[PDB]
Amino acid sequence: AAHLSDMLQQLHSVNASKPSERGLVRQEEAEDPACIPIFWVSKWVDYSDKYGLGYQLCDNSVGVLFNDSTRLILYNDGDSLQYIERDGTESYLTVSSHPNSLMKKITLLKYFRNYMSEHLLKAGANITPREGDELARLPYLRTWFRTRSAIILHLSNGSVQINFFQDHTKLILCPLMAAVTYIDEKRDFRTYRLSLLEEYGCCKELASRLRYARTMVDKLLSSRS
Amino acid sequence: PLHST
Repeated sequence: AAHLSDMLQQLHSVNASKPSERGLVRQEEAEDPACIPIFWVSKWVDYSDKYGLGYQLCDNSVGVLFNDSTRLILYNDGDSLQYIERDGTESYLTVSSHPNSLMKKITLLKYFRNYMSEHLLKAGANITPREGDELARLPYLRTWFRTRSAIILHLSNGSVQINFFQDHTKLILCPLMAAVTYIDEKRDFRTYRLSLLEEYGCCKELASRLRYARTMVDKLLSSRS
Repeated sequence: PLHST
């Protein structure tokens, strides 16, 4: 909510600057590879009719947002878990500890994990994420929704990812860095500081996707509240 | 789409 309103302001500001109408567009001068995200969604699978939405983060951790609004996350060590209930209660445990209260959901999570590992490509596989406190909280998927053109994924660290179905382009927006990472059709990745994009401008494709992004963040804030 | 690429 705090991070989302900040994201909305940052997007309203860049779009208000009409970055694609600059007489001298200099997109490259808005890049800042130091702002590369730590986390993004590399895979997802929509089983919402029965169980929920499963996903994998670029660090090979997996998570599930169950239909009952709980979330279960399995770290990339294959054993550490974080469970978040609908009221917000979080717990840390291990699969190997055999938690009686969670074996069904662990089994479902493992089903999701095996589906994605065998069938799906890893988004951003050509990217080494930024170095953070590898030591600090793994985010979880706070909410998601689909439109006819994209899937919108909102992470608990405030990031918002939008994957476009038609051309496989993707945006990863981070309100903490006020940055956007754009993955184009050719899977080339560029990270921009939004404030620099306002000075230097950008191409019509990125400008259009950023207008769409503002609309989706607007929808995210409205549904939350 | 029911799943990513």
